[PDB]
Amino acid sequence: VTTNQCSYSGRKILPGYGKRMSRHDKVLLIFLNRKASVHYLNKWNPRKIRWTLASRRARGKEVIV
Amino acid sequence: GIVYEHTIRLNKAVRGKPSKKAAPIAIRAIRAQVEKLAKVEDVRLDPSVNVFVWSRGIRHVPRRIRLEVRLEGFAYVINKDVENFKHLTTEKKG
Amino acid sequence: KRGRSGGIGNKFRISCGLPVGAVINCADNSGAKSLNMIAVKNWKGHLNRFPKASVGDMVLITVGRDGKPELRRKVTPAVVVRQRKVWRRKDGVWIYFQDNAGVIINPKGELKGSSITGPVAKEAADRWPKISTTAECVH
Amino acid sequence: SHRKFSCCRKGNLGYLPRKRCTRGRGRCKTFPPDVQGAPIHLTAFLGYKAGCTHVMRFIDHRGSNLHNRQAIDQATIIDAPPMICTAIIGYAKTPKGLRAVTTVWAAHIAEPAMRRFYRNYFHAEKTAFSTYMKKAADGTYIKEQLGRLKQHADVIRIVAHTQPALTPLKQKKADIMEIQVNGGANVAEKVDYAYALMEKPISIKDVFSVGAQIDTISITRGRGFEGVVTRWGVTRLPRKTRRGNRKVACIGAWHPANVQYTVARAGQMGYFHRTDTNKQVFMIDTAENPRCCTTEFDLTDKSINPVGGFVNYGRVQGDFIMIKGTCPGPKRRPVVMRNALLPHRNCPPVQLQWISTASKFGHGIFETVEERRQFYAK
RNA sequence: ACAGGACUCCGGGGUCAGCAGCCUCUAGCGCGGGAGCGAACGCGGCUCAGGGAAGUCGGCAAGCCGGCUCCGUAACCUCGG
RNA sequence: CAACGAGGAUCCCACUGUCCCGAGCCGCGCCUCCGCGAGCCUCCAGCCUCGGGAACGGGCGAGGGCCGGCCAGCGGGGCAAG
RNA sequence: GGCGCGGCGCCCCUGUACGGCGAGGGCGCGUUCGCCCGGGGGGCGCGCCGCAGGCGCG
Ligand SMILES: [K+]
Ligand SMILES: [K+]
Ligand SMILES: [K+]
Ligand SMILES: [K+]
Ligand SMILES: [K+]
Ligand SMILES: [K+]
Ligand SMILES: [K+]
Ligand SMILES: [K+]
Ligand SMILES: [K+]
Ligand SMILES: [K+]
Ligand SMILES: [K+]
Ligand SMILES: [K+]
Ligand SMILES: [K+]
Ligand SMILES: [K+]
Ligand SMILES: [K+]
Ligand SMILES: [K+]
Ligand SMILES: [K+]
Ligand SMILES: [K+]
Ligand SMILES: [K+]
Ligand SMILES: [K+]
Ligand SMILES: [K+]
Ligand SMILES: [K+]
Ligand SMILES: [K+]
Ligand SMILES: [K+]
Ligand SMILES: [Mg+2]
Ligand SMILES: [Mg+2]
Ligand SMILES: [Mg+2]
Ligand SMILES: [Mg+2]
Ligand SMILES: [Mg+2]
Ligand SMILES: [Mg+2]
Ligand SMILES: [Mg+2]
Ligand SMILES: [Mg+2]
Ligand SMILES: [Mg+2]
Ligand SMILES: [Mg+2]
Repeated sequence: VTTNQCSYSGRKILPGYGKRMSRHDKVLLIFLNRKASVHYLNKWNPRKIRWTLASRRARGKEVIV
Repeated sequence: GIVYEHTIRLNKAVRGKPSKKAAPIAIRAIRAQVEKLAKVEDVRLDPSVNVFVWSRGIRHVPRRIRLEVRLEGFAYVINKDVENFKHLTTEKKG
Repeated sequence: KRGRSGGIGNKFRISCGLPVGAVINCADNSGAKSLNMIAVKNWKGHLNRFPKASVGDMVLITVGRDGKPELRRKVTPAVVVRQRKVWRRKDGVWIYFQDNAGVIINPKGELKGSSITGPVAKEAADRWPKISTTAECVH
Repeated sequence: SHRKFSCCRKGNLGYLPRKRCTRGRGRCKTFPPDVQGAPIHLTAFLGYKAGCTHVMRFIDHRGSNLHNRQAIDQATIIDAPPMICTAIIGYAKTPKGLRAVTTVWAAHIAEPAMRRFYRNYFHAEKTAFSTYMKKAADGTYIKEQLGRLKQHADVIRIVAHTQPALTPLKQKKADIMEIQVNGGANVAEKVDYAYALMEKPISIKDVFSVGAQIDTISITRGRGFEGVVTRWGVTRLPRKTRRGNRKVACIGAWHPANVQYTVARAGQMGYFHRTDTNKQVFMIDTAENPRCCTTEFDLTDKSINPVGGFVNYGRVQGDFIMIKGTCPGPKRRPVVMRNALLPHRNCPPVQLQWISTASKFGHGIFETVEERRQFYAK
């Protein structure tokens, strides 16, 4: 089934899950769950949040194709 | 007689009770659970058990205790000092 | 002959986030800065219940003291295009914006402004095709 | 004086009294009407509420705003292991309503049915149907009592029991229920059909069909003793009320000098016998089929049981039916399902593209354990 | 007979501006009794999406503000604020 | 009339469960049990509708209802008590 | 309705355990950092098993 990619973490989002948010510079953000949305709004750094795709890429655990 | 070895989960026994009473209700739960382990009518605890149960105040009791139960005559219960309770269960000797 | 009303078609019920007494941003370029919402059109009420509106609804406003003198002191029709209360679309998507916002618009369907700033919602764009035309982004 | 502003009353007085249900389970009050000439069918079945999920479906309405678009819908999964037909009852329409003729039982009866006859099974000494099995060993007797039913009874029902050793449930005795045989050409054809069913199993797929509509009957969730604000939905009084704002302020005028039955008061809330109607069937299938919940859209294999299991229910290992929407009761109550007496007239057909199988224990993001392990490899 | 009323001595440590609040050494340890359950309702508390006084006679109640350092401070005035 | 006020008033900002519209949680009562154990009040009694009547009856005329014994709540009556 | 107690596995929640070894502004000390390590801890849901489980009245 077609999915989405969480914009804060890197996970995939299944149909009927999460919530979107429309920024005022005409940009859409798709969140996996409330935890991810709270992290984003509080402005915590994705690199420093250790369970994220960005953090794993910057620690070398994931690959940058 | 017989010697039993058994762990009791204490956070599970103080569930649904006010936390200002956790250690006394843990004492009463341990006696009831030992009676329905060893099939006796009277259970003499040991101050080693009492010290272990109270070791963190009246509110925040330890999760797990390990008991040695010597059945005789009553049941006499003492504290067995173990680590991490990994894959331990009921042991019976005698 | 042709004297048709404003709202084009049917719209499904969504969550209503703005009750009477709310203040919202002016999204067009008429000169107004804040709009005070005093009534909702098509509203049948109930005892003690405040009238409430969602995106796509026509509301009645008054222009606040930070807006132009010539627009003030009058009751004006408007349409809400941006909402912070999160709502569910029929396809299963939940969505919300960062601010609350509307444009000044008559029930015939013509804007009193020439531009709209920021995104608008599919609800407003589908009921009002002039909004759908002059909008710069639709979510 | 008159009430100055107009406002309706709170709550529906046609659901009185608000007492706990005394019926044991949901009991089917009425059956769908018999149509002389219709093909034969059964009308009712009994399942156990298992869970909820959501599906994606392509809508083919007409004139609607969802005409050529996709919608996400809630669905409820009910688990229905096959039932066993054990007896036949006939009734007659008399100046005093429906009166029964006789009940003919099967020659050999199963353990769950025997168990429903007793309170504690291991202790009670077993003398149910002790003479009946001996007498009815030869089938001639059943032939003649069937002859009596054929001769004169006006409606036919079969008496069938569920089978709980095929569920995660805790009980061991069956739930016993009558399913009425409707349709056919005459009475005697219905009696012949009931004889052919006697002692066999019956699947829900041979009662209900996909896209049709049903009625669900069960007993609601219980909440115990509750006040008026929650039990009736009356307004809460102001903050500076001296002794509590969770009340009705006035419970009657001076005259008449009694409290009326239309005034809201406190008491038992929940655990009532209810009926929701016009539920559309999304599917009937089986859990032994590992392809049951797999659409042409997705290539991995999926089945009914979610990753982690059905929360607070258990594992479904047999047949299931899946309806649009919701239904009364918590997980694990027995639900009666019957045909819809007055169905809704414009319901677009069923066309499923995806079913959610991800974990409901928490916020599970993996459709299957295999791809969870691939994602968490090493 | 009793959460009331009833003058005065002596006055350690830590945080701190401190005889404030909070924790404590020395000394002392009653308070008409216990157990179980975890309904309504009440009494003392806590948190709540979106809106923000539309509530009410009335912003009653609650909440916002608050230490220290630097910046920057109007009308009016009995020239002291 | 500056300064001052637990003094009476109108308005704005900020703030909020005051409210739209309510929901969940904690402790202690309540509840059940072992021990202890009172006050107020009381013509006699305690189900209604109409009539007549000291012009608004529990008892009176005529109708309609109803085994008996209790609990948790509740505030319409007892023209409830003081 | 011979319950349960106690384990094991899955699945979720939080967010990478103690320790060990090797970067760190600086002057043997050093807040903090990287690796072992989506780790450690926890469970009131799901699945399968040591101690056990069917009481006196009437
Ligand atoms: K809003
Ligand atoms: K009135
Ligand atoms: K009134
Ligand atoms: K009320
Ligand atoms: K009344
Ligand atoms: K009533
Ligand atoms: K009422
Ligand atoms: K009440
Ligand atoms: K009903
Ligand atoms: K209780
Ligand atoms: K109550
Ligand atoms: K006000
Ligand atoms: K009002
Ligand atoms: K106030
Ligand atoms: K300030
Ligand atoms: K002065
Ligand atoms: K003064
Ligand atoms: K004063
Ligand atoms: K005054
Ligand atoms: K509540
Ligand atoms: K009269
Ligand atoms: K009268
Ligand atoms: K009263
Ligand atoms: K009266
Ligand atoms: Mg009102
Ligand atoms: Mg008072
Ligand atoms: Mg869930
Ligand atoms: Mg007002
Ligand atoms: Mg003074
Ligand atoms: Mg609410
Ligand atoms: Mg009287
Ligand atoms: Mg009489
Ligand atoms: Mg009164
Ligand atoms: Mg580490």
